[PDB]
Amino acid sequence: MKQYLELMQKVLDEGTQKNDRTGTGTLSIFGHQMRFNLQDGFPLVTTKRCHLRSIIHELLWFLQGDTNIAYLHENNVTIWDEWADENGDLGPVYGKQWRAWPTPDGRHIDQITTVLNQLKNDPDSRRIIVSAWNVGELDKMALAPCHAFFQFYVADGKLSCQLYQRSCDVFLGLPFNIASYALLVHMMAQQCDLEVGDFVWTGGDTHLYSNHMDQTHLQLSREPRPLPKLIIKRKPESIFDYRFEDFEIEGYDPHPGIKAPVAI
Amino acid sequence: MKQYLELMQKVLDEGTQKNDRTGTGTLSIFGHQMRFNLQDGFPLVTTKRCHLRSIIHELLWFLQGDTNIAYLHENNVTIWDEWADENGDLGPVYGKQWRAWPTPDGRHIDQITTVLNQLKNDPDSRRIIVSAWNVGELDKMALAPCHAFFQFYVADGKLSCQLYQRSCDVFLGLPFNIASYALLVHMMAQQCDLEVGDFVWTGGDTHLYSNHMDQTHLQLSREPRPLPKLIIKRKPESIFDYRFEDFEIEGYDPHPGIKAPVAI
Repeated sequence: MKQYLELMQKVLDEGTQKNDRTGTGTLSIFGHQMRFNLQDGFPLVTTKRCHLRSIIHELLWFLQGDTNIAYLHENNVTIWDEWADENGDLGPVYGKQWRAWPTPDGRHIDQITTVLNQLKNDPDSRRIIVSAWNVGELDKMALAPCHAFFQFYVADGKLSCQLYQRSCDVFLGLPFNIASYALLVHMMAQQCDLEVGDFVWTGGDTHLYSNHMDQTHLQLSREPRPLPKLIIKRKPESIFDYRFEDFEIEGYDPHPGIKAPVAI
Repeated sequence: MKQYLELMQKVLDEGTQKNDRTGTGTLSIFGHQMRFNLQDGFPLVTTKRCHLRSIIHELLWFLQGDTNIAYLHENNVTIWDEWADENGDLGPVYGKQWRAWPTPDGRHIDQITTVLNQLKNDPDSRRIIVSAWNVGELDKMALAPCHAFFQFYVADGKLSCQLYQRSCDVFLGLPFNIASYALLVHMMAQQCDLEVGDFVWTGGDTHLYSNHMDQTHLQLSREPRPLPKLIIKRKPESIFDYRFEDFEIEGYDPHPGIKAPVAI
């Protein structure tokens, strides 16, 4: 996509040499923002083929709130395997915070239900927020959330969403991160009888791994194709009742997939 | 400032009609970002005179962690009076979350100390964050934090900071919000033997009150003046030991102050 390739070129042009936790080098900038008007089309990178099978399953899994990988494994989705203990547990990552944020007085707060009813009843609200950044829970999480916080907004019958991503692997992570939140906006808008607005992406440490440079140069040589279209085949009775088969992408005509590795 | 006036013009040009909680109308956009290189100068709006007395005191107060207004009242700082109960209490707003975030297992987490030692010991970290968005505490707060979350970053000997502001009164609030976080970056950088980098400002619902339109038109007719310079007159032994008298702004040559009202 235009905004995505522009981001990539910026990191290349202006990124500073910066290592990660493992000592793996990157080029890095701090602070960036992009906006995707969801009525333009579904914001799935076209300059390489991006599979959403794992993304759809992960989102349904987040929404279900159980942080054991069993459901992912049921579906041969392996993207959390690296972090899971011998019982398939991750600690209180994403879904737990979304559906059951623990409080000092022993309650568990369902932020997704909170937001849904806020959007229905008080759409002007400036405090329609879901946070995964539960400070007292960070140590027990397999890792700290990269998608830390998101805020919704309603104007002119349209649902918008802004995501704060503290750390962004531009090559490997970002195409998927955009798709995941774009999907969630569509689902929430459907459930609230709203049209889709903008997905606003905001990054903290926004970086290209040095060992993704070959791939970055290749992808930059490619022209974006028309955005595809998201089809929700059925209207479920709630945000928690979506199924994998409910989602179809039409008119996706990507350039070929591009593999990129990780260090250990 | 250039970035600030550009923001104001954007809200004017592209903002949609949007009411607040009281029913007071605004023009609103969702999602914006600005970057202030702090080595350029201290980012205090020059197109109207902006007093920092209250801002400095409020920041020291945040850092002290006690959410009773007594210290503010000691100094005739009245900016929290509207929210405080008959005992001067606000509930677990800003300072409490910064210095003593309560956990389910009965601990209180000092996020400011956490960040300071992270900056000193692991400056590459992509998870150097302070959050005020404590979901289980929102109801007891006099109001939900507008400055929800901030992240720090270190590259090339320079400390940067990004603030996520869920709700922004562009006229009345924003000049002060920028100054407050800009000051904090200077203080933290001093304590970590770092230079100052960028202050990256990110907004959610970013709005101009309709009854600030006269003022907005006036301020837009004015040319920004050279940025002033922040002087820290003394190096305290820690981030918690700053005093009001430690701070001086030099070379501030603003256009005249512009009053703007609030509805009730």
